[PDB]
Amino acid sequence: HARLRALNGLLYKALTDLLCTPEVSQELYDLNVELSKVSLTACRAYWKTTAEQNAHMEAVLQRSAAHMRHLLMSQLRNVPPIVFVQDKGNAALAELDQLLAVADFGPRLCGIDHEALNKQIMEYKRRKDGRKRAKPRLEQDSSLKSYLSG
Amino acid sequence: KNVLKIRRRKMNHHKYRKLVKKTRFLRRKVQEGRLRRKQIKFEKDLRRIWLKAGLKEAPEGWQTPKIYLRG
Amino acid sequence: LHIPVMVDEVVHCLSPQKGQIFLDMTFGSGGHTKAILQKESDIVLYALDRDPTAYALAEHLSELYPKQIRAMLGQFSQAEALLMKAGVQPGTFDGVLMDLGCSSMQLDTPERGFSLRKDGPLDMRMDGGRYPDMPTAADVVNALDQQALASILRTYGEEKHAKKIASAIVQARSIYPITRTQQLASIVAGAFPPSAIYTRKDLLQRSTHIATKTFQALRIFVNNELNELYTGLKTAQKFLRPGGRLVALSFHSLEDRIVKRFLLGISMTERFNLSVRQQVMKTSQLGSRAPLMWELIHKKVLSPQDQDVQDNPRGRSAKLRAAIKL
RNA sequence: GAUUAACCCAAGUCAAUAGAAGCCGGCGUAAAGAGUGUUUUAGAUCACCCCCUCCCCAAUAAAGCUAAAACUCACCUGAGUUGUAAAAAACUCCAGUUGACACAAAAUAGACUACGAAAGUGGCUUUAACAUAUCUGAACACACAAUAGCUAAGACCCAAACUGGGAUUAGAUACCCCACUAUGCUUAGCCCUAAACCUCAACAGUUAAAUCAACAAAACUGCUCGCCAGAACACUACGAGCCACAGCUUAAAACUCAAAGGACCUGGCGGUGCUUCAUCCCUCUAGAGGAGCCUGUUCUGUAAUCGAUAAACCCCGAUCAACCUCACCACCUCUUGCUCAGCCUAUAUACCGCCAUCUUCAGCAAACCCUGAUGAAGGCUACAAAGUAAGCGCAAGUACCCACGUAAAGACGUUAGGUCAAGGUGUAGCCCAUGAGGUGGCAAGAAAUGGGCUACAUUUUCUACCCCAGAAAACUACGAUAGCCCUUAUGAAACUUAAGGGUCGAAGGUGGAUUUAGCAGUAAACUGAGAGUAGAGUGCUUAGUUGAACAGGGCCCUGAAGCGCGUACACACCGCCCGUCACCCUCCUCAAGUAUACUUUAUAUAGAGGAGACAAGUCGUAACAUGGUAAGUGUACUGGAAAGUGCACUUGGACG
Ligand SMILES: Nc1ncnc2c1ncn2[C@@H]1O[C@H](CSCC[C@H](N)C(=O)O)[C@@H](O)[C@H]1O
Ligand SMILES: [K+]
Ligand SMILES: [Mg+2]
Ligand SMILES: [Mg+2]
Ligand SMILES: [Mg+2]
Ligand SMILES: [Mg+2]
Ligand SMILES: [Mg+2]
Ligand SMILES: [Mg+2]
Repeated sequence: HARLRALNGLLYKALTDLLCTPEVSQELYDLNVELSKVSLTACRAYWKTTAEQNAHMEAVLQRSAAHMRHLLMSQLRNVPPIVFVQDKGNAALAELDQLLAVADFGPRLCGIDHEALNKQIMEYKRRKDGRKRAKPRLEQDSSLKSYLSG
Repeated sequence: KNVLKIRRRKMNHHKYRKLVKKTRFLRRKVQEGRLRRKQIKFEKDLRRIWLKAGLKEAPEGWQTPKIYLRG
Repeated sequence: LHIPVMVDEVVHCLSPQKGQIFLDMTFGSGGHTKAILQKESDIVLYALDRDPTAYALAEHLSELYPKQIRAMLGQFSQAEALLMKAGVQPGTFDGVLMDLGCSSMQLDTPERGFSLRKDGPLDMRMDGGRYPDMPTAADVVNALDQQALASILRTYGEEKHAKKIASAIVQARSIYPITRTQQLASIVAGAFPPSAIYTRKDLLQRSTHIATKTFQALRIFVNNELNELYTGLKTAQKFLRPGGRLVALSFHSLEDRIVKRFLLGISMTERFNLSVRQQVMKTSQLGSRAPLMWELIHKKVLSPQDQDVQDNPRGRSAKLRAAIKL
């Protein structure tokens, strides 16, 4: 568990170093993508999202994922495939807003059940009209008496 | 480890401070009386010393200082 | 004579004047009503109450003032229709006064069974028999289950030992019906060691009977004081003139909480005695109200003086809230 | 307690009291290394052999200096600024930019581990300066000693007890906001405390034995000083000392208890962390919850059973009550009775027998083996590291139509689960009756509730047909298996049961929270048969026909599993513990009035406080879980108190 945590941290550091250096790719270096999270199970990568530029960043990352995995294999050589997850805050909100723009709208007390208790009282009206606990360690045993008896 | 001994000491100290606060005036009066008795006993001891020595009175130019007073 | 508590401040906050409509939903003895009539004689006042004796006192005041004061017998829930038929359907009430608790004539009378000091039937019913089908506290204690009675004492009575007192009451009732107030007091006393009879002390730090809270709980549950009070507040707000003065007196924590949350528009389901740290934690969890309708005459509650406490110890816990409809 | 018996001693026995015997043991967490250094009288041999610590850091004191930031001021511009969970209050010569501008505090370096005796010390420069060529050596001598605090005089950006205001609260206080004071700073004195903790005394030596209670931090030896001798009373009382005056240091005893305590293990628990799950939620279909009726339970009533009765009772024992059944009730009768009697009398909390429940589980219990020093306990890694040959269960096999599915199976264990009314049986009770027999009788609804049936129709109703039809379709519709009446079947007995016909056409108009069931030939709908009865169910069992929709998304709730963490609980958190509370007991301290005393004090009792116990719980929920706001030491202020807050310190808390 802690070993997997350290492995996740190492993967995060390696991916950040690959992102920062220009030797990996001029496109990736120009993007200046920053990673929010890296977690290994396959590997899930989560990068902070800035729409058009976000789509371009996602497309470039998807294109360069294979090269990134190949470069990671040079280092940690047995690296599982890396999955990039775009963190649009709550992605559900972004997708929902996109669909909503796309979509069509057409033309424009007391804390008790007082009633139940009242019913029960009316029903009633109608029908009318400690000790010592011995310690476990002090309990006697007569097995030895029986053994000595015969 | 647990702090049961520390907690007992803390409760004892809290109770003692509360008691002191409740009766600080009576304690102050008792302490003043004790200081008076202390000074009186010290003076009596010095008087006994010079009486056993045979001097009929204290030595010339000697006055017992109030060594037990704040002033 | 239990003088109306802080009646001077009630008069000040209401500020009675000639030709104004003032509704007293808790006429009762009428000391507040008498003081208001003393300040203004031409005021048109409504004296609503559930006790038939209170209605009789209101009719006596009507004998004193034929139409300046208008009597009304009924609960807060009925008060809406009663006033609608009375001739104040458009509302426009210039003032509203709402006391709470037990009337002095109610508490003194042992037949009503409002006090453990004097024996009597375990009635604890503000109604004096206008609706005989209305449950009495004796029927409540004899009928309700252990869990039901425990919940009633825990919520209404603010009782810590509901799980114990309810079981003791059930055990006693299984032997004999609980038909006497003093019998119930003895039963509750037996639920604890005898030394604990007067260990509980009032807010005045004065010894009271241990069963008192229990008694209080039953009273509320007999009269549905919380729900009927909420309905009365809603009906008053519906019938109160814009800019009218609403003055309320609350003798315990639950009714004061209800009144304050109604005035400030707070959700009734919100937790009680919230601290700033608890609010911050709640908002942090919720971080991933209705528009105000009142203007408080007094931001802070008004409490009786120490001398008034000595004169009327029963009114010590009274807290006064004054607001104006917006 | 009596009695029998036995045991020990014995002209004694043994109840009380007293005595007999004494510290070569220890000090991280159990009592105990005291905040620090030095030395004296001395002690030790670690002083000779015998060796190395100037170097480079944040020791200390003084003087001077200032980079970032703040405050203030000024110009310009803006009308708002600040503030919160949301606000209010506050400010509005307020804010932003620029410029000038400190007796305050010392980012980064510092991931360094240095200096100093300890406390402490992290901006720059300069001066002065970091004892001892053997160690040990003090509550008190000598000299220091964080923070808080006191006295006096200054400074005052900021922070800030206290106070005021605003919120929040049922409300006060606190947590939050704002303003502001003591205070943090300087000078000179004082106070002398800490979780002053590396909780490890100083010096010297060793790594060989037995390494070693445990944990912490590998185990020890030599030597010296200090300290401890059950818990609590008690960081207290008295005495003494002190610049201290609600103070600090030293520090008891009486009453009381049989424990208090340290470490660890297992479990329970955590308003415990993480991870992954299921029908837990959403999604699908048809229902229940509204109506009538059937039936069951409950309640009432009656002379009138019993049992089940949260899931795991409620068309349940019953696969079935008009008489019988029947165990109920009333009345009458019998006494070796159908029985080498009898009892459906008590006890399912004595049991067998047969089952429910988790179980829509996969584990259980023996017999060994191994680890921990042979402590409680523990025993898994598949490229395997102490577990295992057998038994039980799952599994496998088998039944039905397959290998799938459904049945069946389903251990141990859980609920003293159900049944003494299937039968048997322990114990207890009845014997002219609690046994046996006969006649007659309940069985009603003012109701509530569970399940089921039929419906509220147009995917319907009626007829034909068994799927190419014709009519009906809202007051002559749909809708009773209900009521009333009359036949018939069975029976000795039928307004009781059932079937049929006639009559009546009622309530109802797809029904709220909530709730049941289903994953495929399933749900849904329709039809037949059987068990049982003389007859009798809308019940049960079973065969068959028609025959779908969703099968995804989640852990907030519920529950489960795994890896963890904590644990003062073990009656296992509805736990425990702490503080609080007029009144009797025991003990200590203690002022009065009067005898002695030299006029105060001494000196002989007696108001009042304190400690413990008592009926004990009430009250607060502070502590133990991240114990609900991490806990605690010191100190200060506020509060009647429960406590709250400020400053520094500690981990005896956690963490990206
Ligand atoms: N729901 C309700 N409707 C009507 N009257 C009510 C009520 N709840 C309480 N009351 C009445 O209100 C009064 C409360 S105490 C009466 C106080 C009175 N104002 C005086 O003069 O002191 C009683 O009369 C009580 O019976
Ligand atoms: K630093
Ligand atoms: Mg104590
Ligand atoms: Mg020395
Ligand atoms: Mg100091
Ligand atoms: Mg200041
Ligand atoms: Mg320190
Ligand atoms: Mg030493």
